[PDB]
Amino acid sequence: TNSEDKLSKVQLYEDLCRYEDTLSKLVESVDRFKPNLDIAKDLIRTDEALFENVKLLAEDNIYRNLQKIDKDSEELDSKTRKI
Amino acid sequence: SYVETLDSMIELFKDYKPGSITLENITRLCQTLGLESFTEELSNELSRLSTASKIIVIDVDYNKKQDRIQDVKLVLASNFDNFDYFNQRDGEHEKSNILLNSLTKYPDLKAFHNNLKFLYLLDAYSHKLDLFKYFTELSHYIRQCFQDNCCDFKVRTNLNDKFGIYILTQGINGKEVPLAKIYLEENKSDSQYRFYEYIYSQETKSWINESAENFSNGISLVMEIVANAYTDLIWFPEDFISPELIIDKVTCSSNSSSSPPIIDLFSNNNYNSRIQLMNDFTTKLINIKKFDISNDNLDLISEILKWVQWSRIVLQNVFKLVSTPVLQLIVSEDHIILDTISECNLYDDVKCWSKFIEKFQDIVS
Amino acid sequence: EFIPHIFYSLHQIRKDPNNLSNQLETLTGSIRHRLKLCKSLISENEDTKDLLPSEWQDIIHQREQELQIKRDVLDDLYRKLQR
Repeated sequence: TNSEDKLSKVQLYEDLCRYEDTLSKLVESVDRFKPNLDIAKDLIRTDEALFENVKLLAEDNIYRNLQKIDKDSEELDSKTRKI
Repeated sequence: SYVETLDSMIELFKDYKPGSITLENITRLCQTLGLESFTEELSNELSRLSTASKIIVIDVDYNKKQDRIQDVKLVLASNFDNFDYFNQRDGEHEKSNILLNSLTKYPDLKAFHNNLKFLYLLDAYSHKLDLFKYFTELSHYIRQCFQDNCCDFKVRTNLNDKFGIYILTQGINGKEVPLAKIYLEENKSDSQYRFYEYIYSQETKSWINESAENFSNGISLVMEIVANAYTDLIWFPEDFISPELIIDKVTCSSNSSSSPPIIDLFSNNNYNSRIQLMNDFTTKLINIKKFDISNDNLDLISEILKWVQWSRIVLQNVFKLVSTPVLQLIVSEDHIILDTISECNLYDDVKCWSKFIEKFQDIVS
Repeated sequence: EFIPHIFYSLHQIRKDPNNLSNQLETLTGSIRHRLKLCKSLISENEDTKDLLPSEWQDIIHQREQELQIKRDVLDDLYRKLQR
C-alpha cells in the first residue's frame, strides 16, 4: 500500500499525470474540431519537462553503486560474524 | 475570421515547434511552402534534396554516414545570378552561406524556415519587377543616399544568418550596433498595393521611379527597428509619421499600466533632487516597431534613423540619469534645454549630442 | 518505444493541419494508442514508477559511518592481537 505513496512522491509521476491530462484536453478539443493553442503549448512544455526529468533520472547509477557497496557491507559483516 | 484565426494558429505552431534538422523535416517544410521537392542519390554516402519554385532552386547535400548537411546551393532561374545569400562579415575570406548556416549552426529549423519564407516571398512576387535584382541593388542605393546626405550609418546585407538590409551605427566602444532592418513583407492589408522600383539617382540626389510600369502587387518594403532589448524601446511622437505607414504599433494591452517610462517620469516624484523636469511634448509618445517605407516613403529612412539615434543617445540617457536617486530641464519633441547651461536639438550633429550628455552627466553626478 | 513516435506524430500534426479530418482523427487515435501503452507500461512496473533527493545522501552517510567504525574496530583488533 505504501508503494503507490512512494511512487506519487517523485515528480515525474505527476509529470506523466498532467501530460496525460493535457493530451486528454487536446483530444477533447479536436473532437470538438476546435483546436485550442494553449492546450497544445501546455502539451509541448509538459513533454519537454518529461524529457528533462528523463535525463535527471539517468544520473540511477549512484543508487546502484550504493546497492553493491551495501551488499559488500553485509557480506563482510557475515564473514566477520562466522569468524 | 475563422481563416485568419486558423492561419494565426498555424503560424504560431510553426514558430513554437520548428522541428529538428532532419532530411524528412526539411522536405516536409519545403512541401508546406508549396515548393516542389525531389531526392537524388549522388553516392552511397551522399543524397541531395533539390527544392524548386518559379525562380528559386535550392540543392541540399546530405551526408548519410555523418547524419549531417554538407552543403546548400541556391540557383536562380532569373537573368540575375548575383543575389547575395552570404553573410557580410568584414575580414573573413570565407563568405558563410546563410542557408547552410541556418541548417548547421542552429538546433532547429526556425532559422531555415524564416530564410526560406523570405526567398519564397521574392519568388512568388517577382515577375516586370525582379525583386531579387531590386532587393540586391536597394542596399547600394541606400548606402549612396547616406553618403550624399552625410548620414553616419553603415549598410550591410545579411547579418547573423538572416536575410535583410541592416543599418548600423557606431556604438560607444566603436562596435557596430544594428539600428534597423529593411526587408520585404507580404501586404496583408491591401493585395492591390502597387510596389514600384525606386532608384537613388546620384545626379538628382533623390529617389526616382524610372519605370512606373515595373511594379509588384501585395508586397511592402518594411523598416523594422532593432531594439537591443522597457528602457531600450524607441518611442516616437504620435504625429512624427503618418499613421498609414505604421505596420506594428505595440499596443500596451489595457491590463498592464506601462506608460512610456518617459511619461511615468513626468508623474513620479522620484527624481534627482537637483533637477526640475518640465515636459513640453505636444503629442503622445507611441512605440513603433515597423514602418512601411515603400515607394515615395524611402526619403523617410534618414529621418526615422536620425530620430532613433537621437532617442538612444539623448532621450534614453537623459531618462536614465534623471531616474537615478534646482536646475530646470525642459524636454520637448525635437529639443532639450538644461537651464542656460546647455541645449541640444534633433538637427544637431552626434558630437553635439554626446557633449550635451557628458555635461548633463557631470552636473547630475 | 513511444517517445520518438509521439514526437514525430506531434510534428506532422503541427506541420499539416490542412489534412482532411480523416488523417487528423486517425493520427490522434495513434497518439492515444501510444500514450495508452505508455500508461500501461508505467502501470505494471513498480520500479520505474519509483524512478518516475536527500535519501541517497543519507544512505551514503550511513555507509561511510559503518565503514569507518569497521575500520576503527579492525585497527583495534590488529593492535591488540599482535601481542
